[PDB]
Amino acid sequence: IQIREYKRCGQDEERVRRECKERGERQNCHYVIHKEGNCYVCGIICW
Ligand SMILES: [Zn+2]
Ligand SMILES: [Zn+2]
Repeated sequence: IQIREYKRCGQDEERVRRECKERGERQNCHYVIHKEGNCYVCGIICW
């Protein structure tokens, strides 16, 4: 099992969330989005 994190700050929430979902989809893995204020961590989990 693997997890990679990608952080983005200063960007629009909907667009950052969409980037993450599509990242997970392209990789055929799973995503989560963890929000702290204006910063977002995209976690991509692959088995
Ligand atoms: Zn899976
Ligand atoms: Zn969270």
